[PDB]
Amino acid sequence: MLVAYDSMTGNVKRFIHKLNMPAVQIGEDLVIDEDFILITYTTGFGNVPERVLEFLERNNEKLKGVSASGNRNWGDMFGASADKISAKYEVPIVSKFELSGTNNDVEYFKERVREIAT
Ligand SMILES: Cc1cc2nc3c(=O)[nH]c(=O)nc-3n(C[C@H](O)[C@H](O)[C@H](O)COP(=O)(O)O)c2cc1C
Ligand SMILES: C[As](C)(=O)[O-]
Ligand SMILES: [Zn+2]
Ligand SMILES: [Zn+2]
Ligand SMILES: [Zn+2]
Repeated sequence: MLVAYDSMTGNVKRFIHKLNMPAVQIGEDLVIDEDFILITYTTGFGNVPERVLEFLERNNEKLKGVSASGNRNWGDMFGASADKISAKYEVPIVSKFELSGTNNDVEYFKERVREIAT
Protein backbone atom coordinates (compact mmCIF):
# COMPACT_ATOMS: atom_id res chain seq x y z
CA MET A 1 0.00 0.00 0.00
CA LEU A 2 1.12 3.55 -0.69
CA VAL A 3 2.21 5.59 2.36
CA ALA A 4 1.68 9.34 2.24
CA TYR A 5 3.63 11.27 4.83
CA ASP A 6 4.65 14.63 6.10
CA SER A 7 7.71 15.54 8.13
CA MET A 8 8.98 18.92 9.22
CA THR A 9 12.20 18.04 11.09
CA GLY A 10 12.90 14.69 9.49
CA ASN A 11 11.72 12.11 12.05
CA VAL A 12 8.75 10.81 10.05
CA LYS A 13 10.88 10.92 6.92
CA ARG A 14 13.43 8.70 8.66
CA PHE A 15 10.68 6.33 9.69
CA ILE A 16 9.39 6.13 6.11
CA HIS A 17 12.81 5.20 4.88
CA LYS A 18 12.92 2.30 7.33
CA LEU A 19 9.66 0.86 5.92
CA ASN A 20 10.81 0.27 2.33
CA MET A 21 7.17 0.68 1.21
CA PRO A 22 5.98 2.91 -1.62
CA ALA A 23 5.83 6.41 -0.17
CA VAL A 24 5.17 9.95 -1.19
CA GLN A 25 5.74 13.16 0.73
CA ILE A 26 2.57 15.24 0.72
CA GLY A 27 2.52 18.62 -0.93
CA GLU A 28 0.03 21.43 -1.73
CA ASP A 29 -0.26 20.07 -5.25
CA LEU A 30 -0.61 16.36 -4.54
CA VAL A 31 -3.60 14.30 -5.53
CA ILE A 32 -3.55 10.66 -4.49
CA ASP A 33 -5.82 8.47 -6.57
CA GLU A 34 -5.27 5.13 -4.80
CA ASP A 35 -5.77 3.76 -1.28
CA PHE A 36 -3.16 5.07 1.12
CA ILE A 37 -2.02 5.16 4.75
CA LEU A 38 -1.02 8.56 6.10
CA ILE A 39 1.87 9.01 8.57
CA THR A 40 1.84 12.40 10.19
CA TYR A 41 3.65 14.04 13.13
CA THR A 42 1.85 16.00 15.90
CA THR A 43 2.36 19.73 16.28
CA GLY A 44 1.29 22.43 18.65
CA PHE A 45 -0.95 21.14 21.41
CA GLY A 46 -2.06 17.83 20.04
CA ASN A 47 -2.79 19.12 16.56
CA VAL A 48 -2.61 17.91 12.95
CA PRO A 49 -0.04 19.96 10.93
CA GLU A 50 -1.49 22.44 8.57
CA ARG A 51 -0.03 20.82 5.45
CA VAL A 52 -1.59 17.49 6.44
CA LEU A 53 -4.97 19.16 7.17
CA GLU A 54 -5.05 20.86 3.79
CA PHE A 55 -3.99 17.64 2.02
CA LEU A 56 -6.66 15.62 3.78
CA GLU A 57 -9.31 18.30 2.95
CA ARG A 58 -8.64 17.29 -0.70
CA ASN A 59 -7.59 13.58 -0.49
CA ASN A 60 -9.44 11.90 2.26
CA GLU A 61 -11.55 9.71 -0.07
CA LYS A 62 -8.77 7.12 -0.32
CA LEU A 63 -7.41 7.41 3.21
CA LYS A 64 -7.40 3.92 4.83
CA GLY A 65 -5.58 4.50 8.13
CA VAL A 66 -3.28 6.91 9.97
CA SER A 67 -0.15 6.63 12.10
CA ALA A 68 1.45 9.44 14.09
CA SER A 69 4.97 10.17 15.21
CA GLY A 70 4.97 12.02 18.46
CA ASN A 71 6.64 12.35 21.85
CA ARG A 72 5.32 10.79 25.08
CA ASN A 73 6.22 14.03 26.98
CA TRP A 74 2.98 15.20 25.57
CA GLY A 75 1.06 12.87 27.88
CA ASP A 76 -2.54 12.40 26.64
CA MET A 77 -1.70 14.48 23.62
CA PHE A 78 0.80 11.83 22.47
CA GLY A 79 0.09 11.20 18.76
CA ALA A 80 -3.18 13.07 19.09
CA SER A 81 -3.01 14.01 15.38
CA ALA A 82 -3.82 10.37 14.64
CA ASP A 83 -6.74 10.42 17.08
CA LYS A 84 -8.16 13.47 15.44
CA ILE A 85 -7.80 12.14 11.93
CA SER A 86 -9.19 8.73 12.86
CA ALA A 87 -12.24 10.23 14.54
CA LYS A 88 -12.97 12.76 11.83
CA TYR A 89 -12.45 10.53 8.81
CA GLU A 90 -13.48 7.22 10.41
CA VAL A 91 -10.34 5.32 9.64
CA PRO A 92 -8.23 3.16 11.96
CA ILE A 93 -5.21 4.37 13.87
CA VAL A 94 -2.51 2.08 12.56
CA SER A 95 0.04 2.91 15.22
CA LYS A 96 1.66 5.69 17.28
CA PHE A 97 5.43 5.85 17.71
CA GLU A 98 7.91 8.28 19.21
CA LEU A 99 10.21 10.37 17.06
CA SER A 100 11.74 8.25 14.25
CA GLY A 101 10.49 5.00 15.77
CA THR A 102 12.13 1.78 16.76
CA ASN A 103 12.62 -1.39 14.70
CA ASN A 104 9.57 -2.86 16.41
CA ASP A 105 7.54 0.22 15.51
CA VAL A 106 8.51 -0.35 11.91
CA GLU A 107 7.54 -4.04 11.84
CA TYR A 108 4.33 -3.32 13.77
CA PHE A 109 3.25 -0.67 11.30
CA LYS A 110 3.95 -2.99 8.36
CA GLU A 111 2.01 -5.88 9.93
CA ARG A 112 -0.98 -3.68 10.79
CA VAL A 113 -1.05 -2.19 7.27
CA ARG A 114 -0.95 -5.68 5.73
CA GLU A 115 -4.10 -6.40 7.76
CA ILE A 116 -5.91 -3.24 6.71
CA ALA A 117 -4.94 -3.81 3.06
CA THR A 118 -6.86 -7.23 3.10
C1 LIG B 1 6.19 22.56 19.01
C2 LIG B 1 5.97 21.08 19.10
C3 LIG B 1 4.77 20.54 19.52
C4 LIG B 1 4.61 19.19 19.57
N1 LIG B 1 3.38 18.63 19.92
C5 LIG B 1 3.28 17.30 20.09
C6 LIG B 1 2.09 16.74 20.53
O1 LIG B 1 1.05 17.43 20.85
N2 LIG B 1 2.01 15.38 20.69
C7 LIG B 1 3.01 14.50 20.33
O2 LIG B 1 2.86 13.29 20.53
N3 LIG B 1 4.17 15.06 19.93
C8 LIG B 1 4.30 16.41 19.73
N4 LIG B 1 5.48 16.95 19.29
C9 LIG B 1 6.56 15.97 18.95
C10 LIG B 1 6.70 15.82 17.42
O3 LIG B 1 5.50 15.33 16.83
C11 LIG B 1 7.80 14.78 17.13
O4 LIG B 1 9.07 15.39 17.38
C12 LIG B 1 7.75 14.27 15.73
O5 LIG B 1 8.70 13.15 15.70
C13 LIG B 1 8.19 15.36 14.72
O6 LIG B 1 8.14 14.73 13.40
P1 LIG B 1 8.98 15.35 12.22
O7 LIG B 1 10.50 15.37 12.73
O8 LIG B 1 8.86 14.40 11.08
O9 LIG B 1 8.57 16.76 11.94
C14 LIG B 1 5.68 18.31 19.23
C15 LIG B 1 6.87 18.84 18.81
C16 LIG B 1 7.02 20.23 18.74
C17 LIG B 1 8.33 20.82 18.33
C1 LIG C 1 9.61 10.93 -0.08
AS1 LIG C 1 11.04 9.99 -0.77
C2 LIG C 1 11.15 10.48 -2.68
O1 LIG C 1 12.45 10.51 0.10
O2 LIG C 1 10.82 8.25 -0.54
ZN1 LIG D 1 14.05 9.39 0.13
ZN1 LIG E 1 -5.09 26.36 6.18
ZN1 LIG F 1 -7.70 25.43 3.70
